[PDB]
Amino acid sequence: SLFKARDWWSTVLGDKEEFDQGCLCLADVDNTGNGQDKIIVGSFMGYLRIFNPHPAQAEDLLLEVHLRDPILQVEVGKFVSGTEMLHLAVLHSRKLCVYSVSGTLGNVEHGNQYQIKLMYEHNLQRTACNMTYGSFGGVKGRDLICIQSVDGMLMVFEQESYAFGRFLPGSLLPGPLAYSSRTDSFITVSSCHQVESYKYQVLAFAVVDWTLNIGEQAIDICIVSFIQSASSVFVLGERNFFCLKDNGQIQFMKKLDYSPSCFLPYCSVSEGTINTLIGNHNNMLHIYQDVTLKWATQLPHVPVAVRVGCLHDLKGVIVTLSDDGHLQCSYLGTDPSLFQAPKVESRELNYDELDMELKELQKVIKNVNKDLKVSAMVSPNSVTVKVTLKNRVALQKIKLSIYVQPPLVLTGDQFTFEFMAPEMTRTVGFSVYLKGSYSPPELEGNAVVSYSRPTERNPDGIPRVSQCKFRLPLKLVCLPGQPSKTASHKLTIDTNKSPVSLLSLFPGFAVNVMGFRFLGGSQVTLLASKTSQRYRIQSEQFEDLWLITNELIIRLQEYFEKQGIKDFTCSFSGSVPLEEYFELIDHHFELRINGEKLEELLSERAVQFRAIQRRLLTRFKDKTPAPLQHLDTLLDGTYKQVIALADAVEENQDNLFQSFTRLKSATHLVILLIGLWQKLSADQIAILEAAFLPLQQDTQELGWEETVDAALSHLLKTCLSKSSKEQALNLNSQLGIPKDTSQLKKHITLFCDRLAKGGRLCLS
Amino acid sequence: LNVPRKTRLYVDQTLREREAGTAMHRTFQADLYLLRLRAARAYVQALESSLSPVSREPLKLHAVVQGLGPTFKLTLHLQNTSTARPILGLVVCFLYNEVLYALPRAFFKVPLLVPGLNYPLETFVKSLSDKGISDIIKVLVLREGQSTPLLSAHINMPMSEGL
Amino acid sequence: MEPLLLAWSYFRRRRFQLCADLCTQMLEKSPCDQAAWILKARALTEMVYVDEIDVDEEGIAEMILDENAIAQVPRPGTSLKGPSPAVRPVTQAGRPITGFLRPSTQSGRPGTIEQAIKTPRTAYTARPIASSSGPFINLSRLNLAKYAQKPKLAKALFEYIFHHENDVKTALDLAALSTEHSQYKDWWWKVQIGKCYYRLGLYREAEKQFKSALKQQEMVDTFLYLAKVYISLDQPLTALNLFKQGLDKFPGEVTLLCGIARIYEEMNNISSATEYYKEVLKQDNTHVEAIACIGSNHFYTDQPEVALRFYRRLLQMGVYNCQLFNNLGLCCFYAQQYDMTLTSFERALSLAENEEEVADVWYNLGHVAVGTGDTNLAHQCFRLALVSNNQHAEAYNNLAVLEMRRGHVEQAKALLQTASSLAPHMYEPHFNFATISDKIGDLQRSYAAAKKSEAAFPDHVDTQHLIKQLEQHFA
Amino acid sequence: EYHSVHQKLSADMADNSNLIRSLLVQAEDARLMRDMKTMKNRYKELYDLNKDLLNGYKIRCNNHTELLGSLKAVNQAIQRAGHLRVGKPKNQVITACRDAIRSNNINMLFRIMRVG
Repeated sequence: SLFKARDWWSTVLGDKEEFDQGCLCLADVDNTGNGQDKIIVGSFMGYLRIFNPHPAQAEDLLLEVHLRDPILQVEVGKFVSGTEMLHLAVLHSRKLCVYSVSGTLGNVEHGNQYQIKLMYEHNLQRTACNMTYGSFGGVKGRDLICIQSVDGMLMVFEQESYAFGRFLPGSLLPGPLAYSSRTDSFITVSSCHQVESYKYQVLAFAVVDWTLNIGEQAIDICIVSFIQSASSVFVLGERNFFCLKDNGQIQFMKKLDYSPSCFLPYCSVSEGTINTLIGNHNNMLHIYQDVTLKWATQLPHVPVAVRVGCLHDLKGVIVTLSDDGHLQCSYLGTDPSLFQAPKVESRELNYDELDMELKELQKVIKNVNKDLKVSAMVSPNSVTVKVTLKNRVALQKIKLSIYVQPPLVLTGDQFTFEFMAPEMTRTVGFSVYLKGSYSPPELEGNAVVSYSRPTERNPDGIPRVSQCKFRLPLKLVCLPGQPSKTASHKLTIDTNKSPVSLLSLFPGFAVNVMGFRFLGGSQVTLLASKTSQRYRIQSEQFEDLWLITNELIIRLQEYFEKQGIKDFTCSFSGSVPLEEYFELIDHHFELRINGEKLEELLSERAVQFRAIQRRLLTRFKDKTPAPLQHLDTLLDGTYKQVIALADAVEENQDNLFQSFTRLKSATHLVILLIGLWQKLSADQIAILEAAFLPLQQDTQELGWEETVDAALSHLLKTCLSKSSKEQALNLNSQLGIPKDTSQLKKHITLFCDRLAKGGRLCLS
Repeated sequence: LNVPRKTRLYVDQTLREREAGTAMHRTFQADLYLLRLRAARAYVQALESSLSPVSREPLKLHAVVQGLGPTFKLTLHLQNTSTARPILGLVVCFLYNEVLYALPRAFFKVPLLVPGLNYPLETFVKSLSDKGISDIIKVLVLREGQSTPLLSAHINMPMSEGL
Repeated sequence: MEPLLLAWSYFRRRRFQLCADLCTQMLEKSPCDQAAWILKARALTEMVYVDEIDVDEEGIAEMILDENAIAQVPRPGTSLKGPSPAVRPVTQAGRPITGFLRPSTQSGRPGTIEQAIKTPRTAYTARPIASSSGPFINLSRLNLAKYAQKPKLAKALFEYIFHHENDVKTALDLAALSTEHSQYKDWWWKVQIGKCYYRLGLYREAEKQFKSALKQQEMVDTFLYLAKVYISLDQPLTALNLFKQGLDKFPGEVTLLCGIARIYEEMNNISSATEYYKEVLKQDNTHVEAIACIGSNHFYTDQPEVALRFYRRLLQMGVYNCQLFNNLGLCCFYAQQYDMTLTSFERALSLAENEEEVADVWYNLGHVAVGTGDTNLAHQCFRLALVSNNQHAEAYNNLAVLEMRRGHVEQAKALLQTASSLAPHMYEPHFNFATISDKIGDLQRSYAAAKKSEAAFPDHVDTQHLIKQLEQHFA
Repeated sequence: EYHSVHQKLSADMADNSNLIRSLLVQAEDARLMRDMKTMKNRYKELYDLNKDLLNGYKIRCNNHTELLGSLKAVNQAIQRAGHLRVGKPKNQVITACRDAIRSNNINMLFRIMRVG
């Protein structure tokens, strides 16, 4: 209960009504004379309600009258010309009404009625905003009323009629108005942050007695005077909290870290000081001894216009009223309550159902520790591919992407499908065409769908991924061209059958000696045999051999399958090249080293540019003029160097990418010739394809050289080596860019060698 | 020595423990049972969604993002954690919001992962929204013969600071 | 009831949507009405307002590319640029973790632009670092020379331009015209010009206006503004003297004492920051900052019961967070109150509005579990901390410790490598990696890891013995 | 007028300097991620901002020279007014003259240097 505002008589006060400051008043409007106050609340919805609370109960509400026009700032003061009895003032936007709550009694708790008599009224020309009341001047036994206006004007009534009215000099949004009696001054807070005090007789004669520029505009101003020793004036801004002297300067101030809504300096304790209590918009009350927090409480609602009063023999009860309609009298909670788990014996942990669920979950855990079909179809003719996907269960968040190769370009990459009912087919269609000069490493392309299965634990859907790969035709990258008699280098493939007419293997290219030219100019020659049974592939570029060799072997397989015969080889008994393959590797690595050099030079150029730029910025921030000392010229030179180096790095990146694609083609051919040169099955061919074809392009942290070197060192370590000395000296693996390609080449030659002797690959 | 000191709070707490030890024991055992229940629940849910970047079948992946501006460098540090056994067929697939991020290659094979080496596999994410919008990006590492991700990772892409 | 009155009363009650709306009506109805105009301006500028004092991002350029400190290598103890890392978790090489993250925290600074880029975006600030720190009214249409004549309009208009639109140049133009209209006699316009300068980059030109505003009228605002200016020029001992001057003016201000304590903690001499936070407590006793700081310090200097009291205080004052309840759980468990321990972690997991908060709560639940025994529960909690925040290095380190407890050495090695890659400033992953390496051999990796451990926690003990043994093996 | 122009130019140049610092950081990041196109873009932006800043620098330098000349003219006027009087009647003028500038009472200022 500690630091909570424990509840007393509390209520809700209407049907989505709305209140503001001035609404909650607390005095003896009944003029009993006993000291017990009575709550009075009037909304600008219309209803004026008066309560005499007792510690929910029906007879608490004295009356709940309703007036037509809204109600602003109900007050309780000697607002009648004749007697010294408290009367209740109701300020409607364009109306003033003094009343009198006379309560007559019956011979039962609920036989007593209450009559409000219209003592007098006042038509208001201007639109009223708020008001103050007090004994203006040095009068006694009277409570004159100074009402403000929304447009600045303040009009004063001498408790009977329209005394006068003067405009406030220079105000737009009317702020809080108050009246200090120890100085006989109207104190307001203008829109321009000025807390201004005007002497009464000065306004009566119409100027500013004094001003103080506080940092903000104030929400409330409460001049409190129950201490005749040292007078003070409290001003609560929307960001601060000032207590000002009577001459006009700050006596002290607090820089609140919350957003205040209401405050009330109530009765004080010490000598000179004044206790005050402020209400956050964070639902709290704070009780300061003028700067110093003495207590704090959690309020239920956002307090608007708190008050403190003696309600039914209990002095100092705090009465709060929200702007939605709540209302609550309360007393502080001063009961430190032990922090301890409730010793509840009735409520036991249900071990049966909980153990069932835990057995289920633990079963899943200890068990795991031991929907859509995709199809691609390529047209026989920039070839148009069409991908059809069909689901069994209803799926959601489907994304279909296609990845062919660097040189080949797609007219459409990504396709997004939302939810689909079960057994619904979806077709997409895109077009693939060659864009560039070098031929792609392989014509095959992939197409991947990522979808989601909505379920019970994750209704958002577990994500799954499924793929399908299509095979593109040579008619997309090649054309029939003129053959040449001799080329730089050639290889052979000797089948155990007859030399087949190249018109039957490659019918799209219309003798037994065919020539091909890929889009890019490069040309390949395919020679069938006449006496022997071997086919010869020749060109100047080792890259060029790969596509035509792959297609030749594939067409041979397909054709000899159509003839139904079952035994067919592509032996290639001879010498694995390993020498026209190393030159491509060395070209790739020279480009890599050149790129690293260009980048480490760009680093220095950028550092120079930054240093000169900081010098120039220092010269800029300085006030005094000074010669630039040709610093701008050095900056221009450095900028030219940086642009030149950036263009150089771009061109080197493009060259490196071309070299990487050509190297991919070459290593494809080399794995093919190793899988033929020895009777390698599909498993070892897959291992080789994984080890030699690791990446799609190079990055500044992982390149082809280091990766294939690590893979080959490991494959020789765990499979093809038996001496531990070499295993630890030469057969080590790292992922840092080497300074030379000799280790990679040594390992590749050693791999082919130890395969020749009879070695075989494995994984474990 | 620097042996600590104990205040009134400690003796009051020990007195409460000496007078109400049984209730504390019972309620802590109940809380431990409920905690085991909820931890097993969340572990099973993670296994279902395969959201653990650490999960026979040894692997370990975590994705680092670098750079302000519309273009971020997203490097996946992947690692085979086994005595001596490489992993041949694996592949990485990215899941993003195609209206906020433009991934060039949202799916690619991974090299043969040698046990003990951290492979940095990087990509270039690019923010497309003209207004600053930070959306998550999922990464799934999975076999090529299976459809259930071997493991996954998440990255909250920072704000664009575009132009 | 009436439009202007109801809108202004909505403004008083801090609605800030209803007021703008009734004024939008009232402005469509009448093209000539400035009361509703500036009222809507106030509402708009206060829906977004945040006081400039506690907004000190400083970006990434102003950390390296901007040099303002006079002394380059000043005496240790006079510049901004306790429990050891064996007890208190750390964020950088030093700088132990603090209570009460505020958006002005720098918590160390990077050395180069590359290091600042290639680190986590939120490792030097409470928010990810930047590169540098229809419409109601179009700023290019109004003649600030005419609104400057009317101060009632000019003040709200400047607040709008500065805090809503963030147009420092036009704001400074308006403020200059206004100050010249007031003949340089109102401290508010001086403070506003100083703020415009301070966020333009000109610190001395802002310190001038703040000093000239202090000469007009002492206010806590100007004192804190000068404190910011002086801290930006790397002058703690000037800010402290200015704060004690302000306290001589305002005898018991809480913000001034809290600024003194913040400066003492940035200089890292906690023996005075605790004294000044205790003064703040003697004044406020609900201060979240001082209470959180003294509570953390009480927890880590092996006094978790006093920290549990200090955090139960914040619980008593209506604070309801994920951080507070996880803190209460740690305190309850380590102060040996086993009845209120795990329910606090449950409320924490309930209140967590993130994926890093959930990961930290699961990390701490794994700590509770491993303190209870039953290493499997802690295993699951650390793995869940990883699932929720992949870049959680402490979870990696602890899960690798538990793995090596089981026996799987390679898993532990990989996880410790990941941890030491994510957080190099930590010392535990490096030390553990070096230890396991030395246990199996690989003295090169052991040296490369123990040296980084010594770089992270340079006063360690086991790291020194490891380095001595290694350097002895090398000869 | 010179004071106001200097203040405007100083604010503008501070804004541009902050832009240049942010651009240096962005260019460093682009260079570190090897995105050469955006790096060249950042450097083009930096070149343009530098040219604008150098133009503003020339303007501000000429304005500051003129303002310093005007200040020295004001002070030489004070000194030539006081210099015209021997003994104590000199000192007075000087003081008054300064107290006539801090208040911008130019007519009374001239009356001090006219009769004393």
